[PDB]
Amino acid sequence: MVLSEGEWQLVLHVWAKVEADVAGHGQDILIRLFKSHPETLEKFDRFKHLKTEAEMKASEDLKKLGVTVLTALGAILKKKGHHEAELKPLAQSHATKHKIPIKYLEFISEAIIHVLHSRHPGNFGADAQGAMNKALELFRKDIAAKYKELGYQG
Ligand code: HEM
Repeated sequence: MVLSEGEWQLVLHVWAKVEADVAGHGQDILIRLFKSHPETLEKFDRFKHLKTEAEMKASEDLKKLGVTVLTALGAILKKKGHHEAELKPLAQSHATKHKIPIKYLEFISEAIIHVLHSRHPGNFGADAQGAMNKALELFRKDIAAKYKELGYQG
């Protein structure tokens, strides 16, 4: 697929608001993901013991990972589709070390859209959400193709 410039503008305009507080957005998203799809928590050896949202909110490590995850995603979105290099090491570790199925990337994509929708309603109307969804679908489609070359496709 290919986004237009206008669509990228809508995606990078709401992302600039996320970047004003990357750790808080990273916490919200990861907790929204673990609450909605608890099975995903299991993939995190360091955090699967967390039992409640209060514990999750208090975890320093969880917050640090949230910032790592959003910072990588931001770097990929800022490429505007030219993200082959950035996707290579990401695909290799998620397909070979962590083993994250494509279905779980669809789950965090839903959590990202849920959190932008509640924290940035003014900059995340229907056109901006459709553009963000297209951008994450592009990201998933290119990651799934890399998974396949790497021998995992999950
Ligand atoms: C927006 C999509 C995502 C991005 C951009 C992303 C990015 C990252 C990055 C940059 C790291 C650290 C370096 C490396 O291990 O590659 C990481 C680690 C990891 N990610 Fe992802 N990730 C995403 C989705 C997920 C999903 C959906 C899961 C599980 C449901 C997941 C599981 C993990 C695990 C288990 C680690 C290692 C954590 C630790 O340090 O112990 N990631 N991810």
